[PDB]
Amino acid sequence: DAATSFLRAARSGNLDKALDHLRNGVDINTCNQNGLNGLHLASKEGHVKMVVELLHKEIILETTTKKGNTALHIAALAGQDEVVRELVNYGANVNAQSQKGFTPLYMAAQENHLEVVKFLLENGANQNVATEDGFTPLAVALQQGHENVVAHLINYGTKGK
Amino acid sequence: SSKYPRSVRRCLPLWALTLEAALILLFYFFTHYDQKGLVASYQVGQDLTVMAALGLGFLTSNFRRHSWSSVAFNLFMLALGVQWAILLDGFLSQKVVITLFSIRLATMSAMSVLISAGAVLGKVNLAQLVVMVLVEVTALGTLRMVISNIFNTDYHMNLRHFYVFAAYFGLTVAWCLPKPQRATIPSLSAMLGALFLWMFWPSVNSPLLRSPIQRKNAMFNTYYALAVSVVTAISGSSLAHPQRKISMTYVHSAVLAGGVAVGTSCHLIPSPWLAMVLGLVAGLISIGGAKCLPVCISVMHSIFSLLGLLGEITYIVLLVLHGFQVLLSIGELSLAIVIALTSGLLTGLLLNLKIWKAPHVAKYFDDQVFWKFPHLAVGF
Amino acid sequence: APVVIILIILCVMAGIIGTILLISYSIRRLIKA
Amino acid sequence: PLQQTGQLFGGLVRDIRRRYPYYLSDITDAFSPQV
Amino acid sequence: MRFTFPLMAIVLEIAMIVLFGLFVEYFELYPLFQDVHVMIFVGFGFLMTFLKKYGFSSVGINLLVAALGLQWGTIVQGILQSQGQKFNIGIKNMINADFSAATVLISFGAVLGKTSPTQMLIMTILEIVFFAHNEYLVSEIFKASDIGASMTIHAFGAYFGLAVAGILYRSGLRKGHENEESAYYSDLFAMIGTLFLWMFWPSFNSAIAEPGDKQCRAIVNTYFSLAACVLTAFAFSSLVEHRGKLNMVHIQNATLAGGVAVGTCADMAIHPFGSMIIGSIAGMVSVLGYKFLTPLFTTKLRIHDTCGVHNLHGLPGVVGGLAGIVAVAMGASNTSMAMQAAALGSSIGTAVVGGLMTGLILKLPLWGQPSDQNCYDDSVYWKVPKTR
Amino acid sequence: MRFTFPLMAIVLEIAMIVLFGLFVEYIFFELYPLFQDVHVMIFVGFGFLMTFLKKYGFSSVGINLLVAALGLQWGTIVQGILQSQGQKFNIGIKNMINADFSAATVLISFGAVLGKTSPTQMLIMTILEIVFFAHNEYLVSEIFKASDIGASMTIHAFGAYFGLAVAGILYRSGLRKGHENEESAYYSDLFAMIGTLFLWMFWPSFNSAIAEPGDKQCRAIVNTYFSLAACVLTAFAFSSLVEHRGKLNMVHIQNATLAGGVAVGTCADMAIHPFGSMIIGSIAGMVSVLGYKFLTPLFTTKLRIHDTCGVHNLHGLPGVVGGLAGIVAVAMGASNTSMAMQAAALGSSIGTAVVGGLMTGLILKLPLWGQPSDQNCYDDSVYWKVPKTR
Ligand SMILES: CC(C)CCC[C@@H](C)[C@H]1CC[C@H]2[C@@H]3CC=C4C[C@@H](O)CC[C@]4(C)[C@H]3CC[C@]12C
Ligand SMILES: CC(C)CCC[C@@H](C)[C@H]1CC[C@H]2[C@@H]3CC=C4C[C@@H](O)CC[C@]4(C)[C@H]3CC[C@]12C
Repeated sequence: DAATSFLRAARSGNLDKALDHLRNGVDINTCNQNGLNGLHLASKEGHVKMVVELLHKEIILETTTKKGNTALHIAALAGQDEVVRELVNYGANVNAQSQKGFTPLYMAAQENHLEVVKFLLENGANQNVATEDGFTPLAVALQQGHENVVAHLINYGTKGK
Repeated sequence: SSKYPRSVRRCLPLWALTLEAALILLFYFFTHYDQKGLVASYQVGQDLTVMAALGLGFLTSNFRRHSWSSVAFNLFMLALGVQWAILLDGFLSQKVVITLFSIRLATMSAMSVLISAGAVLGKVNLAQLVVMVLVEVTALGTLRMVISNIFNTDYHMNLRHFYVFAAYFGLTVAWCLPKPQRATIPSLSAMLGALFLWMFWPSVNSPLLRSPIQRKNAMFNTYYALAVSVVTAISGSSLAHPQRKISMTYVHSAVLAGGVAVGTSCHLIPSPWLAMVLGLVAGLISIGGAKCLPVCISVMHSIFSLLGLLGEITYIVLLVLHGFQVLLSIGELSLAIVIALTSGLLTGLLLNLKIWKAPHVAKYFDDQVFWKFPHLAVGF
Repeated sequence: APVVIILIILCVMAGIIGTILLISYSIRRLIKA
Repeated sequence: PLQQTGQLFGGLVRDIRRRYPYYLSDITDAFSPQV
Repeated sequence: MRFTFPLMAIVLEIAMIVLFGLFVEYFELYPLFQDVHVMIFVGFGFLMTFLKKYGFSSVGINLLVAALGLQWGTIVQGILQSQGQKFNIGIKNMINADFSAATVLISFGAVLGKTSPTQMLIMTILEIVFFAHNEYLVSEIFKASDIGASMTIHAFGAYFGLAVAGILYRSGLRKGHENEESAYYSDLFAMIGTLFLWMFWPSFNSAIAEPGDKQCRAIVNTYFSLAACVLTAFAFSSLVEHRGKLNMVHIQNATLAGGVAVGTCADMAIHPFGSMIIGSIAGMVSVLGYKFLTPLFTTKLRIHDTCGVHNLHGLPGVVGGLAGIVAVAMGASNTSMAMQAAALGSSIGTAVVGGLMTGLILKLPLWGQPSDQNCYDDSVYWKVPKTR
Repeated sequence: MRFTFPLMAIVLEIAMIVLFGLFVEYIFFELYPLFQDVHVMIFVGFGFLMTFLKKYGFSSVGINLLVAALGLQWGTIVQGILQSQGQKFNIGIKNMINADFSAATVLISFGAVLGKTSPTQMLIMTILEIVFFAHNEYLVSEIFKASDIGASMTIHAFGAYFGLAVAGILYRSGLRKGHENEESAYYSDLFAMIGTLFLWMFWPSFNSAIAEPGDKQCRAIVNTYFSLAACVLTAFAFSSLVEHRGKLNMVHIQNATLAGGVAVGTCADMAIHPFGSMIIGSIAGMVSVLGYKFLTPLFTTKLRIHDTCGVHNLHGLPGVVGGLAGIVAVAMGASNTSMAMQAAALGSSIGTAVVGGLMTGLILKLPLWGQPSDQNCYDDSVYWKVPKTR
C-alpha cells in the first residue's frame, strides 16, 4: 500500500506525497510489477522536480526495468528534454544498452526527438552502437522517415563529446 | 507530458467491438429485407462506394508518413458510418427496410464524414474518428429531419446539403483540436484517389434523382463542369503559387471544383454551356482561394467550404429563373450552416477529452503513432 | 467422359513438354562431354 | 568428320557433338532477306 | 534452361488456341463481370505487392497466371458442362473463368516468393483441372449452394496452396528470410488491392446468383458482412499487438474475410444482422489466424504461407461452409445438410490431393526454382531499376 | 513567358464555352457502364501507364488529365460539327464516348513526346490533333464506310504515327544517346502497372462501346477478352526470349500486354471466332515485344525519331496489324464492306496522321511554349513543385 501509493505519487508528480512516503520509511528503490521505480515513472511523465528530488535521496540511477531500460532510456523514448538533461547532469550513462540492445540515442532517433538526439550526441552518445538486429539510430531514423534526425546524425558524424 | 503514445490495447478493441455488437443488436431488432434494373440501381451505390473508399481514402494520403492511417482509417470510417447511417436514417424517417437505395443514401451520409475527416486526419486516433463518425452522422440526420419538419421537404432529398455541411463540420472540428510534409509516391497515390473521385463524381450529383432525364442532365452538367474545372485548376495553379509551379496538392482538391459548384443545381441547368461557365468560375475562385485563404488550418477544406457556399448561392440564383422562395432557401442554408457549426463545436470539445489518448501535438502526421513497425523499441 | 478429355488434353501437354525437354536435355548431356 | 572411332554409334554421337552446339545460331543466322 | 519458360508459355498458348478452335463457339451481367475482372487483376495482384522486393513478380505473375487461367478454365469448365461437346461463350463463361483464375491466384498466395513463373504455369493448368472437377462435383452431383464459393474457390485455393507449399518446403526458410519483409510504400500499394477487393466483393458473390431475390440478398449480405468484418478486424488487430498498434498484414487481409465467410450464405435468407455476425466472426478468426496459426504452421507443421492465405481464404472459407450448414439447419435454405457437408469435405480433400500431386510435379529441378537466398526477390526473373 | 499556359488555357476554355453554347444542346443508361470503363481507361490507365519515368510521374499523370479534359470538350465540338454538317446537335452517350476516343488518340500521341514537351505544347497538340483525327475518322466511317469498331486505325495507328511525326520534328540532337532522367524506378513501375492493368481490364468496353447491340457487341467483348489473354502469354514469352539471361522487362509487361487489345479492334465485332482473336492477340504480343526490343532503338538512333513510351510498338505496329487483319477478314467473308475500303481507311489513317503530325510539330517547334532544355527533359521540377522526399 505504502509503496504503491509512493509509486502512484511519483507517476502523478505529487512530490509532497512522495516526500511524505519517503519520510515515513518507504524504500526509494521500490518498483512496480514491470520493474519501474519512482525515477522511471517521473522520467516517463516529465516530472523534473520529482526526478531531481529522488536523485537527491540516493535512488540508484542505473537501475534497469524488466526490459533493461534505465531512466535515461525511458526519458529518451518519451522525449522529455529537460528530464534527459537532468539525468545526464547527474551522471546517467548515455551509452547504456537495454536487453534488446537499444541505447537512449536509438530511442530518441526512432521517435523523432531531435532535441534529445542533439543533446545525447553532444554528451558523447556513440551512434555506431547497434541493436541485436544490427540496426543503428541512423538506420531506424532512415526507416521511419525522420529526416531531421537523419540529417543531424550525419552532420554530427564523430564529433564526440 | 509523455510524447510516447499511450497503449490503446484495451481502449480501441473494446470500443470497436462494443460498437459492432451494438450495431448487430440494433440491426436484429429494427432492420429487415424486402428486379429488372437491379444491377443498374446497384451501380450508382457501387460508384458511391468506390468514391468513398478509394478516392476519399487515397486523396488524403499525400502526407509523407500518414498514408497508411489515411487509407485504413477512411476504410474503417466508411464501414462504421454506413451501418450507423442505415440505422439512423431508418429511425429519423419513419421498421427499417434495407434496400439498395437506403444503402446508397447511407453511403452518401458516410461520405459527408469522410469529407469532414480530411480536415482532422493526421491529428486524431481511431477512437476520436469513431466519435466523429457517430456524432456527424447524427448531426446530418438531425439537420435533414429539421429541414423536413420546417420546410416540408422530403428527408432523403435534404441530403443535397451534404457538401456544405461536411465542409463546415470539418472546419469547426479542426479548429477545436490542439495546434501543431509531402512525398512523391504518396502524391501519386493521392492523384489516383483524386482521379477516381473526379471520374465518378457525376454519381454524387444524381443519386437522389428519380426521373431519368434529370439524371441525364445532372450527369452531363457535372461531366462538363468537371472538365472545365480540371483545365482551369491545372493551368491556374501556377498563378496561385509563390514559385510559379503547379502544385499536385492544389490540383487534388481543385479538380472537384466544378462538381461541387454545380452539385445542387446540375439538374436545373438547361444547357451545357452554363455548366461550363459555372465550372470555369469555380476554377477561378479556387485559384483565388489558394492565393488568398492562407493569408487570412487546411487550405483545401477552406476552398471546399467556399466552393460549397458558391454552389448553394448559384442554386439560389438559378431557382428564381425556374421572392419568398429566396428567403426560404437562404433560411435553409443558414440553418444548415448553424447546425454544422454547432455540431462541429460539440464534436471538437468531445475529441479534446483526455480519455481518447490523442497523439501528442509533436507526433501529428505520423504512422508510427498508430501502426506496428519493425526494429522499434516498444514499451518501458 | 469430359474427364477423359481433360486427361487426354493434359496427357498431350505433358507428353509434348516432357519429350521436348528430354531431347534438348539429352543433347546437353551428349554435348557437354 | 570421316574418321572411324571404333566405338558403336561413334560417328552419330560425334555428328551430334559437332553440329548441335550451333543450334541457337541456326535460328538467328536466318534473320536475313537472303534466307 | 533460360528457354523453358518461353517454350512452355508459347506451347500452352498454342494449345489454348487449338482447344478454342475445337470446342468454342459464340449483357445485363457485364458490369458485374467487370467488377470481378477488377478484383481478379488489381485486387489480388496489388494485394500481394506488400513484399519489398517482389512487387514486379507479384503483379506480373498475377497477370500472367490469371490470363492463362481464364482461357484454360473456360476450356475445362465448358467441356464438363458440355460433356465433351461444343459449347457457346457468354458472360457467365467469362465470369466462371475469372473465378478459376481467382482460385489459382489464392493458391499462388501460398507460394509467393519461392516459385518460378514456369512453376506458376504448371500449377495454373493442374489446379484449374482439379478446381473445375471439384466445382462440377459440388454444383451438379451434390447440388449444394455455394454461390459465393467459400468452399469451391476460397477454401479450395487455400488448401491447394498449403499442400503445394508443404511439398515445396525449404528447410533454410523456416526461421524467416531477409527478403521476406514489407516496406512502407509497398504496404501503401497493397492497400490498393485490399480496397478494390473490399469495394467489389458484393459483385463477386452475386455475379452468377439467380436473378431476383437471390442476387439482391447476395449483394446486401456481402456488403454488410464486409462492413462488420472491417470493424472486427481492426479491433482484433489492435487487440493482438503490443500497445494496441495496428498490423498492416491484418488490415490488408483480415478486412476481406467477411466476403469469404458469407459466400455460401450470400443468397440465403440469413438477414443483414446474420451477415454482420458472420463477418465479425470471419474478421476475428482471420486476425487470430494471422497472429497465432501462421507461426505454428511455418515452424511446427513446416507449411510456409507467404500471404497468409490460410487465414484469409481457408479458415474463413471453412467458416462459410459451416455457416451454410447451420443456415440449412434453421430453414434459411432448401438445400440438404449432407450435400453442404459433402461439398465442404470434397473441396478440402480434393484441394489437398491435387495440391500434393501438383507440388510433387513442381518439385522437379527443371523449372528454374530460386535458391534459398534468392527467395522473395524480383531480380531472379526481372530487370530491376537501380532506385526505388 | 510566365503566363502563356494559363492565358492559352483560359482562352481555349472560353472558346469551348462559346462553341458549346452555339452548337450543343441536351440507350444512355445501357451504354453508361461502358462509357464509365472507357473514362477509367482514359484518365487512369493512360495516365498511370506513363508514370514509369522516375522524375516525370507528376507531369505524366497531370498532363494526361489536362489533355484529356480539354480533349473531351474539343472532340465533342469537332465531331458533332462534322456529323451535323455545321448544325446544332444534341449530345448523347455516344458523343461522350467518341470524345473520350479522341482524347485517347491525343494521349497515344502524347506517349511519343513524353518528357520533352511543355503543357502549352500539349494544349496546342491536343487542339490540332483532335481536328485531324476527327476529319480522318469521319472520312473512314462515312466516305470509305469501313468497319473499325475498335479503331486500330482511326485511333491507335493514327495517334502513334501522329506522335512519331511530332517527335521527329521536335527531335533533339542531345537526346540521341539517352538521358539520365529517362529511366524507370520500382514504385514508378508499380504505378505504371496500375495503368497497364486498368487499360487491360477495361479494353473490351473500349472495343464494344460503339458496336451495335446484340451479337456485334458481344462478339467485340469476347474477342477483346481472349485476344488480350493470348497477348499476355506471348508478351511474357517473348520478353523472356529477347532479354539478357531471360529476365522479364517491365516495359514489355507494361505495354506489349495491351497489343492484343489494340490489334483486335478492327476485327472486334466481325465473326473471326474466339480462336482467331487469340491468334491476333498472340501475334500482337510477339510484334510488340520485338518492336520494343529492336525497332525502337533503330527508330531513335538511325531514324532520329525518339518515342518515349514506345507507342509505336503498342499502337502503330499493332494498329497496322489490326488493319491488315480486317482486310483478311472481309476476304475470308467474316465481314461486310470491301477490302479496298479497309485498305483505303488504313492508308488514309497513316497518311493523315503523318501529315497532320508534321504540321502540328512544326507549329510546336516555335520557341514560344516554354519547352524544356536538354538537361531538364523527363524532369517534373520544370513545371511542378516536387517534394524533397521521394
Ligand atoms: C493442405 C494442408 C493444410 C494439409 C495437408 C498437408 C500435408 C499432406 C503436407 C504439408 C506438410 C507436408 C510436409 C512438410 C515437410 C516435408 C519435408 C520434406 O523434406 C519432405 C516432405 C514433408 C515431410 C511434407 C510431406 C507432406 C505434408 C505433410
Ligand atoms: C462458424 C461456425 C460455427 C458456423 C456458425 C455461424 C453462426 C454464428 C451463423 C451461421 C448461420 C447463421 C444463421 C442463419 C440463419 C438464421 C435465421 C435467419 O432468420 C436470421 C439469421 C440466422 C439466425 C443466422 C444467425 C447467425 C448464424 C447462426
